[PDB]
Amino acid sequence: LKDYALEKEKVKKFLQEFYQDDELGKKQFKYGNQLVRLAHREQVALYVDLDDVAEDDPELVDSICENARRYAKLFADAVQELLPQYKEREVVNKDVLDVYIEHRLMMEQPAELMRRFELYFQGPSSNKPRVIREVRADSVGKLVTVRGIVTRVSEVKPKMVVATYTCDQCGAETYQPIQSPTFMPLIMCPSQECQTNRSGGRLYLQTRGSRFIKFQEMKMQEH
Amino acid sequence: LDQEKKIDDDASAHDQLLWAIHLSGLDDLLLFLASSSAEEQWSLHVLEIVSLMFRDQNPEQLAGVGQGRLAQERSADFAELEVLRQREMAEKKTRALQRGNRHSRFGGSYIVQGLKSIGERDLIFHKGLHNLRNYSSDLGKQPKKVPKRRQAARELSIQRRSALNVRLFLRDF
Ligand SMILES: [Zn+2]
Repeated sequence: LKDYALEKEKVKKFLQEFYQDDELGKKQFKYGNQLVRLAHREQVALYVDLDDVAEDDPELVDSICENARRYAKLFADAVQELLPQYKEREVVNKDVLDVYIEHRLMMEQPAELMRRFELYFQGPSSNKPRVIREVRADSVGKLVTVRGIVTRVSEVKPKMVVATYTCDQCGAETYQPIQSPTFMPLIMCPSQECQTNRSGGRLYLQTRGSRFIKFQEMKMQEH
Repeated sequence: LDQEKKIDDDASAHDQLLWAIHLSGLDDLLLFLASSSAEEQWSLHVLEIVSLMFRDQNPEQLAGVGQGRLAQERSADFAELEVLRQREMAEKKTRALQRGNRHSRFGGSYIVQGLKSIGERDLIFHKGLHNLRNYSSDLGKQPKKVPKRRQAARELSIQRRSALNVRLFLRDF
């Protein structure tokens, strides 16, 4: 397998150096500009285009198309590492969830809780759309493109991403990142003071601190 | 008495049997045996008989009795019931004011700024705002479990009064 550290540096190089002959050929480095907007919280999602990557490294594009999930995580971490370099400005406080984070910083002075951006791939122009019948089991885990008609859509629901608890006795806080479709919550304090004294303090979950994302379910059908 | 569980002024098995002693006139022979000099060998037994009879009645309250006790107990019992009801009402209202008005899932959380924990930082308080008026940190804790052999002594007995007929007879005897 590849060294994902080397791949991380290659991705950083792409973000740092790529220009699409952009802004009417003025070569203003589209992804650098995007990183400025992301750093100043002007924008949330970032759609990286695989046709741009193909100009420098088609083998990287092929590496992405199979086992896409690894490269999703990789690109997200690369963007988080590069974001402070494109910052120059202090942003105004505008969200209760971030007021909690600000209090947490003030008291301190995991990264998943702070990572307020989304990263998605726009498919390479080589890949023609499949019909819903041709997405067979040899395509598990691979990036695909599909075409059809929508039949049903749900309302938008809050989906849990990381839970935040508080302890009645010791005044500390704890975190629990969520990935599977289900989880089991915490009960009793794992901090060293409570544990060593066996003082039995309980954990209360805080909807003012935990992180949520907009989630919706949909169905699509053959022509 | 654990089997009978009778209210005061009702007759227990001992009370009914004692009343039967009076109704039979057997008590007169106890007084003869106690008063006659030559019957001294029986007087020692009569002491046990008499002392067995009077066990439930203390002499001070027994000396207290009289024919007007009916109205006295009736009126006093109404007064006792009144004060008992009043006490429960008062205690209920104190608890009602101490509790918050909104339901038990209404939530909220406060930091007691400057009051440090057992840990390095300030206390976080999860309960209702009104509870801080009389706060003590121990309120959440269960009591210490004592060992079996560590327990102190206790009474196996309780105060009582027999039926008024029995009380009057005992006073005469
Ligand atoms: Zn604790």
